[PDB]
Amino acid sequence: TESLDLEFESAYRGRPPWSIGEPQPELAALIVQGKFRGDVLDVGCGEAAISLALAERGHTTVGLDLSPAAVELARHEAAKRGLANASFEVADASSFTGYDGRFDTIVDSTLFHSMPVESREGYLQSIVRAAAPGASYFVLVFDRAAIPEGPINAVTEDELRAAVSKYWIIDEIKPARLYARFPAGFAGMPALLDIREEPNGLQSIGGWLLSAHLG
Ligand SMILES: Nc1ncnc2c1ncn2[C@@H]1O[C@H](CSCC[C@H](N)C(=O)O)[C@@H](O)[C@H]1O
Ligand SMILES: O=c1[nH]cc(O)c2ccccc12
Ligand code: NA
Ligand code: NA
Ligand code: NA
Repeated sequence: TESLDLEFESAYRGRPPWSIGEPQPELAALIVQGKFRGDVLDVGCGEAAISLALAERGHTTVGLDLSPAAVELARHEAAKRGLANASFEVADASSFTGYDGRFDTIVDSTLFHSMPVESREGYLQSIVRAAAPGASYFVLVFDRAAIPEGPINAVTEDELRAAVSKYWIIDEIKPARLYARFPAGFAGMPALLDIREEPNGLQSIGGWLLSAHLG
């Protein structure tokens, strides 16, 4: 068995490197292409920068996270922005109900590798249950070539395709960057991970961007 529940709750209570204060750039590029339609589910939402950006762009949004501290943070930023159309709830992405056929777009911003491999089927069944016909699904996930076997369940391209294609029609899988703001000396000196330094004091690690739709 494995569980990261306590770690995520502690990180949110205190800032997490992944809470970059904006949607992940790879996902913001899909938003500007018009790929996010209707009601949006931000699954494993964390502080929910992408929900909040979509709720500013006319969408009704729902963010789900297993961490109560993440949900508090997302609600607190929605309050600062006066955003009545963004809502958040504590829920397990691998086993949630209450949204049958609701969402036209479901976005997984780095939740995928944050649950055990054995929870993926339940998670994929749960988001399909919450999806309206023809819904789009976008996943940003770490690459197993960058993140090893351990607490994080990063994926190879073939592994990701095999898991998701059982439930969705895949349109594209391509290499992507996952951005973060890491502390100085993160993962050692020399570093044990390949962390790319980016402009604006950000960093990135290799991943995959998957685009799919309900068949
Ligand atoms: N089973 C599960 N159900 C729901 N959320 C989960 C979960 N397992 C992990 N999470 C959440 O998945 C998130 C991964 S970190 C990414 C958070 C956010 N999407 C962003 O891009 O900033 C965490 O907030 C963690 O609490
Ligand atoms: O899941 C993660 N754990 C710890 C990190 O610092 C991190 C940084 C970026 C993205 C994801 C993660
Ligand atoms: Na939009
Ligand atoms: Na988890
Ligand atoms: Na690219």
